[PDB]
Amino acid sequence: AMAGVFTYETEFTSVIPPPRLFKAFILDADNLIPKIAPQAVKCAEIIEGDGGVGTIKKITFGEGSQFGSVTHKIDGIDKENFVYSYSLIEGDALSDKIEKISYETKLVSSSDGGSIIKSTSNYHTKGDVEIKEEHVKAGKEKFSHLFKLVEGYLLANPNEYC
Repeated sequence: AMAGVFTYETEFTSVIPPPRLFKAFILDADNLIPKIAPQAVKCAEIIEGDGGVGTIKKITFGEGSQFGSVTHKIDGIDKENFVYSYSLIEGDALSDKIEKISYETKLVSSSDGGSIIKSTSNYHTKGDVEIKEEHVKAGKEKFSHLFKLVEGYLLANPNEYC
């Protein structure tokens, strides 16, 4: 019955500055990503709410993740600060031990004109805590692969998301 939070933070960088990344990778994710990378994401569907805080959306993956799915609740969005926070409320990463995972994606500017893409994962734990580096890294790599696809597209299509 011990409740705790395990926090993991990772970053990487992009030549694309925060406004363009946020508009595409975050704000237009539901339309952009299945169009760009159908094998990753088949579709995204709002179950409830209008797009703000409290919205509940289900993401159905493509073949790359066996047409599985996740359901997310939007926790916050701070468009001027390029910050998006959401919680996993259904998915394979939940378990008896892990009741919820709360995330933040924050885009920070660098003085070279680029972005730092920061990802924070907060695992809400119950009982004994057993969190494996392998599962955390697999998560990290799935995020970055997906991000890199969107980045690829934006570089190839410089008129979109201006």
